[PDB]
This record gives sequence, C-alpha cells and structure tokens, in this order.
Amino acid sequence: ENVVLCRESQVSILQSLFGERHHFSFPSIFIYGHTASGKTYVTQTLLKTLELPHVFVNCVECFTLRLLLEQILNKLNHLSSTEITCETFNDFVRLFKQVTTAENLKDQTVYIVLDKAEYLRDMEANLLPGFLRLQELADRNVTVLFLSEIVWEKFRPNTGCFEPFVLYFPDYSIGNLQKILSHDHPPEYSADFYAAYINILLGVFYTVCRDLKELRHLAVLNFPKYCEPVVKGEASERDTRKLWRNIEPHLKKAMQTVYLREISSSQWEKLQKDDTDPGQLKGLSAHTHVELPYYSKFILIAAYLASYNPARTDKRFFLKNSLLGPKPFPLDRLLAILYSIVDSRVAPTANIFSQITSLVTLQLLTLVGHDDQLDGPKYKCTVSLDFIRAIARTVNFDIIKYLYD
Amino acid sequence: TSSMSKGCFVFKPNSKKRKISLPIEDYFNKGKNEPEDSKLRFETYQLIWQQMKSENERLQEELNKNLFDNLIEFLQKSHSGFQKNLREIPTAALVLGVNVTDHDLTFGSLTEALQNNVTPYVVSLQAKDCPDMKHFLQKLISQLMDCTHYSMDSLSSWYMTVTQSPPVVVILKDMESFATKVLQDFIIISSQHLHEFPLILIFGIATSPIIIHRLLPHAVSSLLCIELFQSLSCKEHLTTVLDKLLLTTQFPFKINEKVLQVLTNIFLYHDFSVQNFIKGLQLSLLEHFYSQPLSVLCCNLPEAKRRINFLSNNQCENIRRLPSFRRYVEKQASEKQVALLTNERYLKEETQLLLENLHVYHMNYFLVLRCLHKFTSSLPKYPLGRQIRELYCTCLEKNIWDSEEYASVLQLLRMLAKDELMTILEKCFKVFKSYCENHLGSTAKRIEEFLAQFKFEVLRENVVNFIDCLVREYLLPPETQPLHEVVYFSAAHALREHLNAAPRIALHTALNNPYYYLKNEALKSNIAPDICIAYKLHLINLVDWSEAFATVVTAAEMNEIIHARFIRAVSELELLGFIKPTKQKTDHVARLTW
Amino acid sequence: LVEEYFEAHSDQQTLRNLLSKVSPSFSAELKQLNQQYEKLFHKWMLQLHLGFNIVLYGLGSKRDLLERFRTTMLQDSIHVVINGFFPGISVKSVLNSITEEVLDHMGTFRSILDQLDWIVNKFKEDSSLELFLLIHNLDSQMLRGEKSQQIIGQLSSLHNIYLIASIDHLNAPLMWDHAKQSLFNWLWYETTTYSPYTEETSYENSLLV
Amino acid sequence: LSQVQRILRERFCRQSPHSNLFGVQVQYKHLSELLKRTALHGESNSVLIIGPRGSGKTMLINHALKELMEIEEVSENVLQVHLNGLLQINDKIALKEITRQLNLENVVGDKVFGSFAENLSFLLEACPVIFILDEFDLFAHHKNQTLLYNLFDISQSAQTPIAVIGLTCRLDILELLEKRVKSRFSHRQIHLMNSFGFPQYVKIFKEQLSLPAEFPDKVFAEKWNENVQYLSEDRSVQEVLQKHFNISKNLRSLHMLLMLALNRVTASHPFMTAVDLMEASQLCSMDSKANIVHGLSVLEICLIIAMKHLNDIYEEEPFNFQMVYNEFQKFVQRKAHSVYNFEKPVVMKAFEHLQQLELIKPMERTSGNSQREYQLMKLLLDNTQIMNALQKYPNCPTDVRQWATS
Amino acid sequence: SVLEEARLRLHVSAVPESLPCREQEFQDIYNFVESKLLDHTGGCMYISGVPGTGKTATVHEVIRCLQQAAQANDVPPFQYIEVNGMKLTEPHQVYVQILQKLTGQKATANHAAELLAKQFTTVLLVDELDLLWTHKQDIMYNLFDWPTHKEARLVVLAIANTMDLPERIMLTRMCFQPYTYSQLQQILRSRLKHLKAFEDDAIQLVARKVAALSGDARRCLDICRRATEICEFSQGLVTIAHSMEAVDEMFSSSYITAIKNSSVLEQSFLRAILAEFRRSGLEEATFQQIYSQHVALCRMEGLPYPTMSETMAVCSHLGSCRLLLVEPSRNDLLLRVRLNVSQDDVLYALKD
Ligand SMILES: Nc1ncnc2c1ncn2[C@@H]1O[C@H](COP(=O)(O)OP(=O)(O)OP(=O)(O)O)[C@@H](O)[C@H]1O
Ligand SMILES: Nc1ncnc2c1ncn2[C@@H]1O[C@H](COP(=O)(O)OP(=O)(O)OP(=O)(O)O)[C@@H](O)[C@H]1O
Ligand SMILES: [K+]
Ligand SMILES: [Mg+2]
Ligand SMILES: [Mg+2]
Ligand SMILES: [Mg+2]
Repeated sequence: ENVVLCRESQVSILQSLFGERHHFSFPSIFIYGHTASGKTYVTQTLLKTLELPHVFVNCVECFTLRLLLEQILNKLNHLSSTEITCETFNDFVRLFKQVTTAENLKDQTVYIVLDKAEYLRDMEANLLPGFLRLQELADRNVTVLFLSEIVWEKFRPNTGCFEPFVLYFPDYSIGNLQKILSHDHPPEYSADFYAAYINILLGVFYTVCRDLKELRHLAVLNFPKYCEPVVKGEASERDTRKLWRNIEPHLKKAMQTVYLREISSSQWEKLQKDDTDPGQLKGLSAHTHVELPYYSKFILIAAYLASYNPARTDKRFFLKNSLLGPKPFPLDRLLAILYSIVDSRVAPTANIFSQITSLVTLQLLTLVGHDDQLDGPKYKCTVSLDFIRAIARTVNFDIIKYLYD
Repeated sequence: TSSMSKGCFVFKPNSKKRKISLPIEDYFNKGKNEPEDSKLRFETYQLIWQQMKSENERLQEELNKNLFDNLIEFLQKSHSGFQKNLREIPTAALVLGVNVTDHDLTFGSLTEALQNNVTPYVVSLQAKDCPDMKHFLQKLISQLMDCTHYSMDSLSSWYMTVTQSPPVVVILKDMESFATKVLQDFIIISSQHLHEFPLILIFGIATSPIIIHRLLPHAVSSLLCIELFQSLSCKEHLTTVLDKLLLTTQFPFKINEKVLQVLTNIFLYHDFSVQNFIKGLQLSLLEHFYSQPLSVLCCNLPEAKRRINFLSNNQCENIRRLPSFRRYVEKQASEKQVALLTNERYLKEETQLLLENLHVYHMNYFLVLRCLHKFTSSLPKYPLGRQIRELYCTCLEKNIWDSEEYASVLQLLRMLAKDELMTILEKCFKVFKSYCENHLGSTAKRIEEFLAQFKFEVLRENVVNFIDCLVREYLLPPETQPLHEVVYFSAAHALREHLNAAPRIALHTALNNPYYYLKNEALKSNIAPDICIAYKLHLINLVDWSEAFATVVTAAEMNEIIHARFIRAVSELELLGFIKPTKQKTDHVARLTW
Repeated sequence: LVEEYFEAHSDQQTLRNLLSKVSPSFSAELKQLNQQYEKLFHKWMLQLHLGFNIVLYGLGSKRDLLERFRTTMLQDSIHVVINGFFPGISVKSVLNSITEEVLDHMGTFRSILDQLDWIVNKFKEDSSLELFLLIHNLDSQMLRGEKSQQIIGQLSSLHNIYLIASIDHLNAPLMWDHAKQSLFNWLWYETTTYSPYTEETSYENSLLV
Repeated sequence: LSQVQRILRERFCRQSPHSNLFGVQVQYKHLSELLKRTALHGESNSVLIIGPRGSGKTMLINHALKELMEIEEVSENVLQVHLNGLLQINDKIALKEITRQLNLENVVGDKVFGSFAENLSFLLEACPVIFILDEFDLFAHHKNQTLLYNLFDISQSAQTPIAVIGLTCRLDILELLEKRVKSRFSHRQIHLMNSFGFPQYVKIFKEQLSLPAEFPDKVFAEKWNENVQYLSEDRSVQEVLQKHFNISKNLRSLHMLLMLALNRVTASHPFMTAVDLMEASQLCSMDSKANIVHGLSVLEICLIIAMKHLNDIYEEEPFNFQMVYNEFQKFVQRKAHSVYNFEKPVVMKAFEHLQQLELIKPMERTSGNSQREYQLMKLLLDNTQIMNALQKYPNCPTDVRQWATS
Repeated sequence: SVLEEARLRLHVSAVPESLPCREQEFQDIYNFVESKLLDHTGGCMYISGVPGTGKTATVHEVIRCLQQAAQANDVPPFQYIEVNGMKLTEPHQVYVQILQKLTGQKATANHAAELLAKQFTTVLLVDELDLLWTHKQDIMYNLFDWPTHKEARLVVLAIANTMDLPERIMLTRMCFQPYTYSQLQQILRSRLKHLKAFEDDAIQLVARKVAALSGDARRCLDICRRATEICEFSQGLVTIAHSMEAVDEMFSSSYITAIKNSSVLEQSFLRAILAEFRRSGLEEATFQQIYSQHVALCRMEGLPYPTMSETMAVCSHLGSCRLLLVEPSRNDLLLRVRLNVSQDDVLYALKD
C-alpha cells in the first residue's frame, strides 16, 4: 500500500530514536524541510507500521487553544478505548495524566504529532514552551513532534525554552524524483515507456518546479497526449524521438496555462479529449475589462495621473516613476485633476463623493494612513497601466501624453 | 430634557392611557382641499406601487434564467465525481457587475432555483459579519442547522447525521470585502475534509476575475477548480424595465422628458443601478399624488370614468383651470365655451371623452414607436439611437420630423436591398401581431400586402413613404394633448435636489452671497453675518486676521465683545471643513482653495 | 477652479457665559426662515412611514429645528434622541440605550454585534414596537467610524424604526458608498438656517483660546 | 545491551535523580540549611534561585527536598505545593491549584470568601508548607501581583511557617517586582552560574557516560567504564568537546550530544567509538538557511542573486518585484544566453514561494492595501550564506555562478 | 543557644508592643482620633511614605491603645473595620466587604454600595489605597466624602506610598519619613537589649549601609539575620567581617560575574557589540552589523568560522538572561541589539 523511496537515513534515525516501547525518547523532535519532502507521509506511515499509540493533529484546523487541547484529549481517549472539555493548559496537563494511566498506555511512549507547526507561535505565548516541556510537566513518557517548513531560529521565544532535537528532511534530487514518479505505473503500457515519459517531463519542468505534487499532477494530465501516437499508429513504443517531438511543444505550452491555473485541469482534459487546440481560450486571466460609469472612469483616470506623477509637473501638464510603486495623493489634488480633464461643468454632488469612496471598496483605490475619515484626504491608485489605458481609450483620452514626456 | 452629562435620552409615553396609535395618511392631508379625495389618491398610489414592484421582480427573475441553467449544469457535473467516489473544491466565479445594489435580489433568484434543483442545503455569507475564522464558522453552522465552540468536525458530524448525499453550497457574496486570512484558512481546512463533507463554492465577484489572484496566492488557488460565469448586463435590464414599466399602457402613470433625463443621467453617469431608478419612480409617483389634486383620475380607464362621474363642486373648477383644457376651449367655437364653463354635467361627459382619446393616443404612440424601432435598428450607423430609451427620449422632447436629423435617417433608409426590407417587414408585422386589440387595423393589412408582393425602387419608396406617414400621424408629444396633466409628472428640479444633492455648493452660496437667502439688501456686488464676512476675509495668521475682522466690524457697526465674536466665528468655521491648525505659524491653512 | 488651486498651491470659557450680549442684526429676516421649515414636517412624517430617511444639510445649527420637530409631532412614540457632539458618545452607548431602556432587558452582551443581532431579531419578531432615532450629529469624530455607521445603517433598514439626521461637515458625502447608501434611503433636504452653534461648539471652546 | 540504553535514556531524556553534584556545594549548603530551618523551626523564608537555561535549578531543589524528606519528622508533617508560571497564567487558576494540592478541595466546599487572602488564610489554618514557584518571572507579569504580595506578606507577618522558593532565569528579576513586594522579599539570592573549566567538562563527559555500581552484570560494566575512561583521553573526542564547550557551558547540550552518540550503539556495535561522537557533532552543527537554499530551484536562485545585486548597488533600501524582475531581465536578455527568459507569472510564482519560506520579509505588513507587485520587501539572507550555498548547489549552471561573481 | 534567640528577636514577624522611634506619630494619630471619638463627629486622614517607615504597625498600636481605652470606659465603644486594597480580587469588593464587616447581610457590589450610602461610631482603616483606583474613580471620592456628613459618624484613615495622591482625585495630611542612622540603630539595639550576640561595629555597618541606600527596617532585620547565619557557619560574636559579607551578598549586582563566567563565543559577541558601538556611536545596531564584526573577531582570534544558526543561539541566550535587550526572533538578521548594562561594566568584566 504505502512504500517510502529515497528516505532511508531519515527512517533509520527516527526508528533508532524511538527505541523500545518502555524506553524514554527525546521530549521533542522538530522536523523541518521543504513543501513536499515526505514530512507527513514518512512520519505517518512509520507510526502506522510500528503500531505505536500516536495522535496526529493539524494546527491550521485548530485555530483556538480549546479546540487543540480537546482534539488531543478526544483522540487519546479513542485510542485507549465520552466527551472531555478543558479550557486551560493546566486542565489539559491534569486530564492528560488522567487518561494516560489506562492499562494499554501505562508503559509505552505516546506520540503527539503536530502538523503545520508554524501556526502555534501565533496562538499564545505559553503554548509552545508547554509542549516543548510536556515530558517534564506530565511525567508520562511523551514525545511531541513538530513538522514545519520554517527553520527553528524563527520559533525561539524571547525568554527561551527547552531545546528540541532539530532534524532536516533533505530535498529530492532529479534522480529521486524520477524514481518516485515512475512507481505508480499505468498497467496497460510497459515500465520503460512511462519512465521515458517521466524523463522528458522532468527534462522540461525541473528548472521551474521541484515539487513532487505539482509534477505528479502534470504527469497525470499530459499522459494521454503522449500515448495517442501509438493509439493512432503513427509511432511505436521504441520510437522515442517521435514521441518526444510530439510531446515537447505541448509541454512548453502547458507551463504557461495549467501550471499557472489559468485554464483549469478539467478544461485541459476536455480540450485534449475533444482534440481542440491548446491555449485557444482566454482563461481566468486576460479578462481585464470592467464596466464602469462615466464619472467613475474619469475619477480613476484622475487618480492614476495623481499617483504616478510628481506635483511639480502638475501645472505644466494640466493648467496649460512607473517603478517604486504609487505615490499617495490628497483629495484636493484628485478633484483638481478631475475638474481639469473633464471639458464640461461638473458639480460636486453627493454621488461623486460616493463614487470616490465606493472605488475604495472595490479595491480599485486604497486609502492610506486612515488618520481621519472625513478630513482624511490620502488615497492611492492600485491598478495597472493597461487597465487605465483601455479605459482612456474608451472615453477617448490620451493617457500617455499626460503621464510623462 | 435634551442636555445633561449623558449622550442618550430615551422618552416613553408611559403612565398614560394613550395606547391607541395614529393611522397613516393623516400626514398626507396637510393641505385641505377635499377630505375624501386625498384618501382615494393614497389608495391609488399604494395600488400602483405594488403593481410596479411585482412587475419588476417578475421581470428580473425572467432575465437571469440562462445563467442559472449553466450553473445548475456545472453543479450537477461537479458533484457527479463525489457521487462516483485529494480533489479540488468546485468553485464558480460568478462575475456580477459594478452595480452592487442589484446583487442581493440576484442572489435571491439564485438561491431558490438551487433549492428546487440541486441541493436543499444552500447558505449565503457576507464579509461584514466574518472578521475572523471563529465568527465565519459560527455564522456558517447555524444557517446550516436551521435549514459550544463548533469546529470543522461538527460540520461533518451534522452532515453525517442529516444525510445517513446532496452537496452543501456556500455563496460568498463580495470578494472585495473578505479578509485574505479567513479565505485561505477556510480553503485549507475544508479541502482536506472533502471526502466526508462535499463543498461547492460560488464567488460573487464585482470587478474582473483577476481579484482572485490579488487575494489568493498560487499555493491556495491550486486547491480550487474555477469555472467562470458571467451575469446579465445592467444596460439590458435597464432597457427591459423601461419597456415593461414605462412603455406599456398597463400602468397609467407616466413621466415627463425632463424627469426621464434626470434619471438616465444619474444612471449612466454616476452609477448603474436599477434600484435607484425604481426609487426615483417611487418618489415621482409620491409627489405626483401629493401635489396634484385631480390626479385621482390617473388609474385604469373604466375606474377613471367612474371617478369622473362622482366629483365635488370644487374639483370641476379645478378641471376648468387646466392650461391644456383652456387651450382646448380656446380653439373651439363660441357656444361650446359657455357650454363647458357653465354646466358641469356636460363638463363631466366631455372629460370622459377626452380621457379615452388620450388612452388611444398612448396605445397608437407606443405601437408606432415599436415599429419605428425595427427600422432604425436594422439600419446601421444608428443616428437617433441604438436603444429604445434613446429613441423614446428624442421623440418625447420634440417631434422627430421637425429635427433635421430624421431626414438623414430616411435618406439612409432609402438605400437598402431586398433581404433587409423583407426582414424589416417581417419584424414589424410581428410587432403588429404581438399587441392585440389594435386600433391601427388598416396598417397591419397594408404591411401584410407589402410582404405579400414578394421595379424594386418604386415599392421601396412606397414603403419608405408608408413609415414616414405613420410617424407623421401617431408620433406626437403629450404636451399637445388635452388633460395630459392628469397622468404626467413634471417636477424635475425638486426630484433632482432630493435624490442628488450638492452640500458644498449650498455652503459656498450661503457664505459668499447671504443676500440670496436673506433678501433684505444684504449684498449687491461689510453688512453680513460674522461667518460670512470672516469667510470672505480669509478667501492666515490669527492676530492679523483678528485685526482685519475688527476693522471690518467697527467700520460696519471698551466692549471686548467683538473679539469673542471672532473666536466664535473661527470655531464655527473650524467645526466645518475649512480650518485646521498647523505648527509652522500660529495658523497657516487653506482647505478649500476653489 | 483648478486654475486658482494650482496657483495658490505653488480669554477663558467662563467669560462666554457672562459675555453673551450679542444682538443678531437680521432678527426679523431670520425669523421667517424657521416657520418656512415648519411646513415640511408633515412631508417628513409621511416619508418616514414609507421607508425613507431624512438627512439635513445647511450652514447653521439644525439642532433647534429637530428640537422643534420633537415638540410638534412625536409626542406619542418611544423615541430616542442622540447627541453626536457629546464628547463621550459611542455606538455601544446607543445600543445599550435601546436595549436597556426601551425593551427593559437587564443584562450584559458579549459583543456589540451579538447585541445588534439580538435587537434586530427582537424587532423582527414583534411589529408592535415603533421607535424614532433622532441623531443631531452624524459626522462627528466619534461617529465617523465605518463600523459605527454600519451598525446604525443595519438598525435603520428595518420597517418599524425611523431615523432623522443632520450633517455639518464639508466632506460628509465621503463617508457613505453605494453599499451603505442602500441601507439608508436618504432624502436630502436643505435646511439652511443661520442659527449659531452653542451646544456643539461649547466643547470646541475647551481646547482653544 | 538493552539495560545500558534504558539507564542512559532515563539519565539523559527524562532528567532523573543522580547522586553527583557539580560545583554547587556552597549553594546546596545554603539551600539545605534554609529548608531544614523552615521545616524544623518556625522560620519563614524566601529564596530566588537564579541561573541560565539548563544550569540545574530543578535538580538542586529536587535533591534538597529529597534529602530533607529523608528525615522522618519532616516527612510526617511537611506539605509541598508546586506551581509553574506556564500552567497557571492567572491568580484564580493558581488559587484553585493551591486548594487542590493541599487536599482541601473537599474542605473549602461552597464557602465564599470576601478576599483572596481570606481564602488563603482559610487554607492555611487546616504544619509547615513549602511553596515552589517554577517560572517565577511569569508570576510577576500578572495584573497587580496579588499572589506574590499575598505570599511574601504571610511569610513576613503570619505565624504559619512558609518557604517561598522561586526559580528564574532573568538577571533583572528585582526590577520587575513592585516596590512593596520588593520590600517584603528578603533578598536571599542563590546564583547557579556555570563556574567550571574545560578539564572539569572532560570529567563531566566521563562521569555522565558511565554505568552505576548497582548494575547486575559486573564484567560488562567494568569493560564499559574502562572503554569510557579510554575515550575521555582521545584527542578527536576532545576537539569536538572543545567546540561544544566553546558554544556554551550548558550540560543539556552535552546530554543531547551524548544521546545522539549513544543512538548508534546496537548488538553489532557494543561500545562507543570516536566516530559516533563526530557524527553526532556533525548532526548538531548544521546550518539551517544553507539547508533551505539547497532545496530551491534554479529560477529562485537567480531571483536571490538579482536581489543581492539590488542590495549591493542601492545599499540598505528595500525593493519590490518590479526591480527584481528588471534586474533578472537584464540578465536574460544580454549577459548569458537566450533561455531562462520565462514569463512574468511563473517568476511571480517563484517570488511568492520565496515569500512563503520566509526568506523575504515585507517592509510594512498591510494585506489588501497594496497589490502583489509594488510591495516593498527585504532579503533575510546574508551575502556569504548565498555564496557558500551557491558553491554547494548540486547542478548549478556556469553562467548563473559567473553572473553572481560579477 | 545565643544566636537562636537572636534569630527569634530579629524576625520581622516579632513586632514590638511599643515601637521605638515613632512616639510622636502615635501621639498625633491618637489625638486626631480622640478629637473625633469623644465628641461623636466624623473625619478623614491620609498617611503616606516609603514602605519601610512603619505606618501599619503604628496605626495598629494606636487602635490597640484606643481599644484598651474603650475597655476601661474612658471613651465610648467603637467598632473597627479593616480593608486592604491589595488583598482584594476586584476594586469594587470593598463594598461587599465593609457591609459584611458592618452588618450580617451579603449582596452584590452595587447593592452593597447603595446600602452603604444609605447607612451613612465605626473606625474604618483602608490600607493600600492605590488599587482602589478605577477609570470612573468613584471608589476614591466616595471613600473620602462619606465621613464628612452628620449621619455617617465615621473616621477614615488611608495609607499609601505617594504623598501627592489626593490632588489628582480633586483631609488631614500625614507623612512618615524614612529612618535615618540613629533610628535604625535604636531599633536594632532595642531588639537585642538583653542579649550579647552582636558587636556594635556590625550594627554600625548594617545601619549605615541601609540608611544610605533606601531607609527601610525590613532590610536591617534581613541583613542582621543573614549575618547571624554567616557567623554561625564560622564556628560566638557577629563581627564586622560577617556583616560585610552579608551586605554585599544582599546588595551587589550579579551582572559582571555573569559576563565573566560566560563561554568564549558569548564574550566574543559582546566584544563585537562594543566594536560596532565604537565604529557607529549609537546605542542600537542590527544583528547584521554585529555579525559582520563578529566574523572578523573570530577570524583574528583563531576560532572557527561561525554559522548564523549558532550566532543566533548565542544572541538568544544572552538576550534571554537580560544581559542584552533584543526583539522577538521571528524577524531575523534585522534584530537591533542594545546593551542592557553600561559599557564600562562590560569592559570591567571582559578585561580579566
Ligand atoms: N518518499 C516518498 N515515497 C512515496 N511517495 C511520496 C514520498 N514523498 C512524498 N510522497 C507523496 O507526495 C505527497 C506529498 O508529500 P507530503 O504530504 O509528505 O509532503 P509534506 O512535506 O507533508 O507537504 P507540506 O509541506 O505541504 O505539509 C504525499 O501524498 C505522498 O504520497
Ligand atoms: N551542577 C550540576 N550537577 C548535576 N547535574 C547538572 C548540573 N548542572 C546541570 N545538570 C543537569 O543538566 C540538566 C539541568 O536542567 P534542570 O532541569 O536541572 O534545570 P533547568 O533546565 O536549568 O531549569 P529550567 O527548566 O527552568 O531551565 C539536568 O538534567 C541536570 O541533571
Ligand atoms: K426605516
Ligand atoms: Mg504535511
Ligand atoms: Mg527547571
Ligand atoms: Mg502596610
């Protein structure tokens, strides 16, 4: 069912540190690594194989303290064998000593694995040092594991703690990735056929991606395109150059579309199933067009000229950089620009001010500082050059003439 | 009673036996003309407003049907996978418009359809009451139960309890307003429990869909299966609601060209919103039933003649002073003038005839407008307008043949080939067929004869002269018709200042020209109130300003009162948005500069 | 006037109680602008019952006009009067005033949002309650906050509660957008009296000369 | 053997009573005399035991309390209360623990007390009590220091004998207390600083890694102790012992090193070897940021080199994605070669992955106020870490390294 | 023995019945209470001072002598109520206590406040006034103004540590001054009058150091009992040497002995911090600057090249024990480090 590949030193160190059941292990191991290096998988399979009483808890799902402590207590009570409620860490220690004394759990090491452990430090100051010292406080032969993506130096509190043993799960290289990806075989073809497909896939995608999950998902998606020449009959299994000539422009187009999730995976499968050309659609992006009223269009153009242009050139452009981001402007400058670009009388009615504060709620503008609300004139223009240039083309206005010389 | 060291004063009518309440419409009788007529006017207003509201909701539930069909197809196809069996969460990016105020009604139409077709478990969440993850999840779970420190496990327990197969659907109405963190946490928590809790997410988006990239990074947007949808345009729903609320004879109330110009300018320029247009028509209807005493006749025509039969003696004299009625008796013969002025029964009968003439004028005018729309829509380059509302405005302000713009439309209309003219005649004969009880019985037979006939140029100029003579006869402004004041509303300015006001113009006019509001020779081009002279003095170190104010007030008029007048007229100007202190001088600021 | 814009941009308070011998100059002229605005009271009372709300904008103090309005019409209602200019005023305080005095509830709520949900549900359960909220200042520094006006707008949207308000600041149309001006059905009415600010500016005289 | 692993795992992990006392004889004399004085007479005292992390505070108090309880009259009629500053974060929790640990939870019942001190006085009047306050510096971050005042006041004034021992790590502990509780605290300080040199550390290495005298199989214990005696004099052992002693004088780090060394002892490998200790030293001394940079892709490495060039030209100024992408484009269009001319969204995906690993920190954190680009950020890697990790990258292209030197 | 009874007399819990050196204050407070108890009138008094002066002991002595006066039928009988501000869980819990101290009834805080207002011979004493402060500040103003009424017939005494307290609140004022040389010497010789256990030069040293530093009596009693312990180790008579050992066992700061006893890399880190402050001239510097100096210092010392995961551990160890003041380590390499101690103490500790 579950087999671990290229993780042999790590399994050796973990199984050595666990020891026998009645032996005492470390109070805390902190495992760190990258985004897919078998942190959850190796630990969970290794604790399932050796038949060790363990509780696996995610910290993203438990966003409060009470949820985390009650999850640990209920899972341990399920292992030992209704509802135990604890509000504080003190009652958690007392009830944890209460539940562990059962006949199954007296003389073994109980494991509490905590996944996504970079969310514990945001909870409360006393929670992480309490879990680092849980063997000392409870005196009940307990090991606590911390699986994380952040290094340990970012975890240390200001007052110090008990130091865990810090372990590192190394990255997979290209040989390890090729060995892992070529194991869940498609049974209707041979082994070396799928191995050559994985070889050309990693030949394309290894520069930009080293994640096993994304590469496996891409290998699942692009495989019927690779094996349709042998279905049609133009090629055979031994004609590697024909297969790679077929697959490599498709793989260089899949990087721009599906890897960035513009065209969805189901849409991609439907396009190659229906034989429609890839990249024939807009996708989620390239739909940058919003339908605005007239005065909202000139308020947005006036804000874009207010934000990306210095105040010293205002009188030269209007009366008669693109790097470094926007520059904030006051409301009076916005209204001066707005009355200068519109070639008609504009009354300062309530709806124009409602438009100015409603463009903020649509995230097309952003107020900065928030010092005061009514007498707070600070605003920023958080939108790009192409969107504004298309709007200025809609209202027949030349934005490049007024941005810079 | 209204001022102690507390900011709230609750008052109750307790300890006295006045439990009875005052009924509504007693406030409608502020001007005494007749005691009975005002009650009938208020009932007519309520009836017409309920009819217009029901017609609007029927119209809006009609228009959104196709998008609902595509979305139900997506939901069933996406849940077929969980019916078979980590997967991605199925999401639909429903791109609503910028017209935010409409969206709630749209979501109502979206909810019940799903509750009839896909799931019985539909919930709607808003970002105003989800600041963090605990409030988000607490608000979600209770709306799940009605249709303790709950978690994500309580949701799975409730689902396993109630099913023992349909999905749950969560609609998040506004993507701009949610916090990033609660969205990321909800996606990450809900994705790993997809095997025992099937979740489908609809994302209500107001702007372009790239806002999904703005709030969610690539590490979290890879846990979703986004399929994009688009909703109905604001312009199409606007044209539909004018065609089914103003260009129909079913509703007797109409509005003048200037009021329509006011509402279309606050629609197209300021904000697309049909609910604001409906609110403008409600206020127009309310002030028309308020100001006009003989607007009780603005109802359905048999009821209108029944009301004409029974009136008071003053109401007949109110009919006699109408300007259209005055011009109408001016253009008649001599004996008919004293026949109408003296006897009121002949007055009642003649007004009964005139309302029916106005009603058949309205019917003929709307059908000829619908027929002219086909000609101007088939013709390219669209001079008068591509929309029915633009055509209705430009024919409503003045007759189109007096303008020289219609001659160019006719000249372009002579240069058409056979297939286009066949298409025009088919569409226009369909227009005549669609509206039954025609009073234009001859023209339907004429256009069916023209369609039957298929020297092409002579029949082409014949059909051009046919449509030209048709718009001579029946396109006609309502200001040249008798008793149109019964069923029309022309108060453009009051409606405009009630809906779309300008406080800074009012403050500037009051400060700069106090003679305008105080006509006692206060200004022609020193004699002013204190705030109005201090404002003109500054448009700013305080001591020199106080000496200038003292010079002006002693020129105009051991006291030590005038300096306190200066303190009050600066503190009052500072309570407004004009004066803000600054540390570079004793004061140096100019917040208006306009 | 972008032209003028670009160019231009390039005594104790205890005395004031005793020193109040100022005489208004146009007493007769300003006496005709108060009963002019007493005509509009019945239109306001009608339009409040149809679901609209009224905001008043002008140059002077509108507080006397609302105080006149209470004496004329609302003598048989459970009405609550709010002073935005009061220094220690909060939206939490108006919520305690509605909950504790009108409905006779005696308890402490966990948050302002839970208490807001409780008052909304209690008004939706029973339509026998009619309540009037007069707010003399809606633009003051305590009530400029977006969350406070979100609470007040969720209060005012129900059909058995009514609201009249007054704004004084120059940039008050900034503090409502399209989503919040759909909760308030505002009918803007210019009441441009020339009365001077005594109660509002009595606190302004504390922090200056 | 199994028993060697059992006894040494109980020695190093679950820190256990062992008879040896290392450089604390004066301090143990002071503490033992004061506790015996409190237990046999009616004196009431307060102590702050101050030391850094892992310097033997809990060992000293447990050993002193064990020797004190060996006396029979003390063991009959002395009660103890342990309170930790991590578990009890409020005075209500701490007061509930005082009622529970004194076995008076049934006695107090439903009785209501007007003040906290009335509750405590009702507790004490139903025989000396010794209070131990682990994490004492967290009890002085409470609201008004009700517990500290009410403990020191009863110790100073009331007849009831009480000892208040408080274990802390802060050297400024007498600057967090209020003036009134500083007045009632008798300033008796016991300092467990690490006052021992390197040959004494070598004796620590010998004495901890040695089997006891109650071990059953005597010949294996004898040859194990002789092998450890030989291993103490080995120069390769003393080099890594010198390195770990140079980092810190803490004994807890030494216990971690000994457990990693002893972990490599099986039935095939009965005795510890110098290579076991050197492998354990190599495990403990790894650099974490170099390990993270080793796992990155080529594009992220190019982004980090462009960021290094930005921090070298425009010194100590934060940057956004647009400047980084402009520098990387100045690479791909001219300096090296045509490929790696990737599009902007995949480069943005790599930049967001560098943000996820917290190798980049935002200059100002305002979510939603600004868009993804034009957000000013700062790099959290030094130049020499970049160069050293770049030399150890598995298959680094030559042009990327040549760009990095230039 | 001899030193055993010295430990019994020197204990703080052995308060004397008649206090030395505070006989004027007893007379003043007793006359202020006798001027209001015999004529059946009400008043208020405020007492202040630093905590070693002896306020509570003198107040309890005054109350004791008045109790014996009332028992001897000189003055009318009077009920005594005592409230301490620090012993209470909540500030409003005065009202539920005084009422329970006055009548049998128990209630909530506000209802007991109402019954206390409607109720107003009792002599109230409110120690620890500073914790009765609230933001509305009703407790303080009520506790002054009830006794100034004809119905209340109450005497309120208040004790606190700041003499300038009842002006921000908007009352006879009394101030206890801290003890000098001779008063402390008189207390210490009064406790050991019939016992030949101490040399007067030791009493001289203890009195002069305590009167120089703070001026408290508890410090004198603690240093004398600790010097008794030190003399008990060297076995008598408590000489000048044992008191000299006790005074710098209880007065000295242990920062320099902590810096001197640290490891090699921690001292090198401190030298890097000093070198960065000499190069810059400020009081804070980032971790990057200090590490850039520390690499050079470890290079010239001959130490191996330091990794940042090791130097960060050294910095966290020094900042944990409060020798340095550092930010949380969640942001790293941008930690501005400032010395908690003076530079001269560091150079005194590192030179040897
Ligand atoms: N050595 C391996 N052998 C077989 N499969 C593996 C191996 N390593 C990873 N996988 C597969 O890759 C998937 C992702 O790995 P895993 O979930 O352990 O990464 P992770 O480090 O926990 O991710 P994250 O950092 O997001 O928590 C797993 O579902 C597992 O099936
Ligand atoms: N001088 C010593 N003599 C004997 N053992 C010592 C000595 N110093 C340290 N140790 C050992 O090192 C460890 C010291 O940590 P201990 O738990 O005793 O206190 P601590 O860790 O300083 O307290 P805290 O948990 O508050 O930091 C113990 O295992 C102890 O056996
Ligand atoms: K309402
Ligand atoms: Mg994982
Ligand atoms: Mg300890
Ligand atoms: Mg005292």
